[PDB]
Amino acid sequence: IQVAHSSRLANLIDYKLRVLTQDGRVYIGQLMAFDKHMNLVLNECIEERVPKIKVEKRVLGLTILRGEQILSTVVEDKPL
Amino acid sequence: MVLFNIYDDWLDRISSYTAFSRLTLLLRALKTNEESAKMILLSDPTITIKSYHLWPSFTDEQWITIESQMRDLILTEYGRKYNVNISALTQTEIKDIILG
Amino acid sequence: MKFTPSIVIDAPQYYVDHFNGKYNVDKCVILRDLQLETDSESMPSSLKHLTHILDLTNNDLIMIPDLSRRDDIHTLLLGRNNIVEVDGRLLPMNVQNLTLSNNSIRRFEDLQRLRRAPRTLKNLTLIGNQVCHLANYREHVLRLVPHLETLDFQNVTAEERKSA
Amino acid sequence: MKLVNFLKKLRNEQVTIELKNGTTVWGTLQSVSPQMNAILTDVKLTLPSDNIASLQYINIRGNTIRQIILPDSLNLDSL
Amino acid sequence: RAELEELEEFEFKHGPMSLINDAMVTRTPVIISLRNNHKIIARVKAFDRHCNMVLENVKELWTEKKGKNVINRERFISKLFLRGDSVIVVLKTP
Amino acid sequence: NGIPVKLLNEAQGHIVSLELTTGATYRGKLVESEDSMNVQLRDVIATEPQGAVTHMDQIFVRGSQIKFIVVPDLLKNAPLFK
Amino acid sequence: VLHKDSLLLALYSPDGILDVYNLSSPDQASSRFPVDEEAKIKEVKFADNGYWMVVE
Amino acid sequence: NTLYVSQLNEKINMQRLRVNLFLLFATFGEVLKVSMNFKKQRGQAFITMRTIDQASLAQISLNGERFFGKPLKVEFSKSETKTL
Amino acid sequence: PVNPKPFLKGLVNHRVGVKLKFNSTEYRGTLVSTDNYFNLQLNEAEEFVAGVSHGTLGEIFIRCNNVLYIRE
Amino acid sequence: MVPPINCIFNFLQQQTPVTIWLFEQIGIRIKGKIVGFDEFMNVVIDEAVEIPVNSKGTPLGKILLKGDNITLITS
Amino acid sequence: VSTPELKKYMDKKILLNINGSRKVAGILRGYDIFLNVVLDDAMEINNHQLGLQTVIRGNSIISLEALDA
RNA sequence: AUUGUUACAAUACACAUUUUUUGGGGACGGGAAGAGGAGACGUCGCGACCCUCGCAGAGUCGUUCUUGACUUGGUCGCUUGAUGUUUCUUCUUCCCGUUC
Repeated sequence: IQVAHSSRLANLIDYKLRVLTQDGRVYIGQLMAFDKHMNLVLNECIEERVPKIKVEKRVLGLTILRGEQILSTVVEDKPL
Repeated sequence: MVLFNIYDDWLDRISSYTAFSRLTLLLRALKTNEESAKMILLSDPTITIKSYHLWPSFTDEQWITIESQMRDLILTEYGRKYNVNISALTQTEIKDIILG
Repeated sequence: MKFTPSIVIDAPQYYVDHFNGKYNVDKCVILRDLQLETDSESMPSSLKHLTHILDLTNNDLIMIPDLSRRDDIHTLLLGRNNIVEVDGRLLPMNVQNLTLSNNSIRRFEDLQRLRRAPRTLKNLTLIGNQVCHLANYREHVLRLVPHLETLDFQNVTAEERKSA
Repeated sequence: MKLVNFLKKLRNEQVTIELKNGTTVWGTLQSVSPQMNAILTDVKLTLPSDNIASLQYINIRGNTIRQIILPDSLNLDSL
Repeated sequence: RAELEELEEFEFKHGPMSLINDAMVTRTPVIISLRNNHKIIARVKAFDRHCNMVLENVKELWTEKKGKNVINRERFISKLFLRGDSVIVVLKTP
Repeated sequence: NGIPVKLLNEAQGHIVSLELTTGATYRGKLVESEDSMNVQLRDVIATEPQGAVTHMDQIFVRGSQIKFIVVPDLLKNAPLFK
Repeated sequence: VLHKDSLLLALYSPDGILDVYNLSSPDQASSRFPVDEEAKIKEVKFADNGYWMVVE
Repeated sequence: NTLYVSQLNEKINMQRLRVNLFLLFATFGEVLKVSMNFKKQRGQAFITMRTIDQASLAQISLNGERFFGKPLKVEFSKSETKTL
Repeated sequence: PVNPKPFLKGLVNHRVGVKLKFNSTEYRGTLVSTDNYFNLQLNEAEEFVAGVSHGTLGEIFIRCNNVLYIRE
Repeated sequence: MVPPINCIFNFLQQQTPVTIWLFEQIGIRIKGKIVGFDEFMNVVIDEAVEIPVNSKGTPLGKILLKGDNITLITS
Repeated sequence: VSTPELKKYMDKKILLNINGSRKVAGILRGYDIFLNVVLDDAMEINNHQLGLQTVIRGNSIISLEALDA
């Protein structure tokens, strides 16, 4: 997976990032906007579930995620 | 002018010479690398330092172990520094310990 | 020329195939009309980058070669090739959407690598070849490759399965 | 005044971290901020002992970070 | 501006964190608990306003087994920087 | 100010889905927005993880418990950013 | 003339030019103070209060 | 560039259909269009390509090709696509 | 008439009984002091894990977020 | 209309009965009467009694409950 | 700071959905910025009354569907 | 032959409810057969006797060779398709892959 030495969130805007929830539901989407609480606007959120073995998949919304339940973002692949 | 018994609780258990030797070992180790020495001292946090002691109050075996560790540290550091091949004997290392 | 690592490196891995997944690689200057006469060597240069959609169409590939993990080449397009036989143990679970149109698969026994598909190949399609014209070919495919859902654009029905 | 100041002063140290999940992650801090927003350069990972399932680039929120393991053992916060 | 924040510095030595401060001053062990059934032992070094401490001689004790049979695991760490949210209770042993 | 908040404000009178902490998936119109993400709905369907689905007339959601609020593909580039 | 906090330097001439420079930031443009040209500037002082620049 | 298909199997699903189309059109050239814009089904699909030559080739070759039972009626688009 | 802060103040230099939500252990001891954030400082602490005592702690401190109530 | 700030004042004035609800434990619910006034949600509750409600008499003095822990209050 | 639009839901019954499975219900009397909803009714759930008035906290208050639209 | 003014962000404050400080030969896999996993609620798919019949996020207008403003796959099988809540209670035989 391609990923350069990014400094901050401003430099890595408009990139396909995987987001991790508090409960442990993996996500994936292009990071549009930024904020104080890290409410990153997802371009197209493909949510995934894992029962408490194997990961599921979904495609409901292109949501603006909340900052409270977010654990850590990780870059998947660059666009264009 | 402040007074401190540097042999915090050793004179009753071990002899004076032995205590002195121990002190030398500790001090030298500290000089070599202080942080490491500190770590060695406080491996087990249950073995606490008393309100009027400079050192942690170990049992005899524990003390011995600590001493050994210190010695090892001293040796290792020396090796790192002067790129010596190997220590020939224990009596050769005595010089290293005491004099420096 | 031959499929080397340098060529792979050169290849345009910018425009992602937006239908599924990311990184639609096209090896060499262009995988479409690359002219890889030998088997797909130096697959390790990609290193499972990405469905992946490694569109290696319009080539002269003799046999289908894979070398990656379980999620590395789902939507592989090997159209207009000279694919004689495609036996392999590397791409077991990944390659589901196999676009093997205009191939050189002559006999039904040539598809025996894909056949016995319960463990040999988790999924595989295959269509538009010389073996499609043979008598009772579809039925044979159904019998052997049960994992083949879409057989040359038309689905493998229950009735068909029963027949085979 | 604050303990975060000390954190801010440090940089490029291979520091582990006991997160809410429990998996370790020893990598470079890079650009540490006021709200503990760390950015990992390269570290290990064990998805929900700890198994081998590491990822290269990463960015962590300060709310999740329950601890910051040592890389350079030194006490100097004030300046 | 200055006097508002500067007055809060002495509040640590007066209130609930006074003990902690004392401990920090005169290096001694302290049993630090956690949220998920954990028990840590360490001697303090630095301190902060919101309990964001840093200690040495970190002896951890936590369970990773079923309810039938316990298993007290151990690991010697040092120079950590634990967050104040996870810190439940602390106490200076004699 | 916050960009996300602004975006939310802009999307007033559009089909916006939701997802709570417990996992109660919603799908309906957007009544209003604010600095704190206090969403209100109209003709709001309820397709929760528990199974027993429903069709609610109205519903007001708390912003703290919300995991992620959905939004359409129209307001992507303009006219929020520049 | 130099301000008491030692950061503001007023440079001037009789004909009305009065420019205040900030010695703390090189990248900061001087501030031009309006004095009609016919009134000859004899002297500029910074008052003790720290915020009156008196132009005699 | 764009090629407007017609007379195809409506019974097949949308995403699947799209995938199939992609698979088909990869031999001629690089298919730009990822998903269908109309969302009506039953033949109406615009296969957007990078090159015009590729599109032309596709039109030539896949005119009345068997795709999910029925023969697909290939034809050039009237207006240019939004992406192109 | 009697406020909460005032009550707390009054309770200093006297017996106190705090109980937490996560892992319910009744901490019993003499209250020392308290700040604006409602942090606790106990003396002669006895961690009564649902009645039964784990061990006599002595001097101790307690965070604000964990505790539920305060009583005699 | 009746605001939350004035509500406290009213409560103080009256000294009426109450039934406090907990966050973690659903069954165990407090019962007493509020007294103290403050800016935050925390307030003094005289004559506390933790009763085990259905989906019964816990011993406790004048309970000074936390601000975050309180789930309900009646007056 | 920014007050939530509770004036539209004033003088109307609302079936609440509190945290940890608790389907309470009651008419809204007063509101505020911190979301401490001053309601004038309470009934747990099958159904059974338990005190008339009830002023709930701001934290434990996720869902609140209005009965009368 | 740069100086001035205005506006908006970053840096400098940040433990109480909408947010960063508290609600935790032997093993393994798949498919088939015989003997002693099943029922609900939804959510997306393989067939079709069905529906439906076509070129355009959509429509309208100003001005100029391409831009500004105003409006608002459905049904039935599955003849053993996939998948999350929620209650209750395995052995034998053959075939195909991996490992020693």
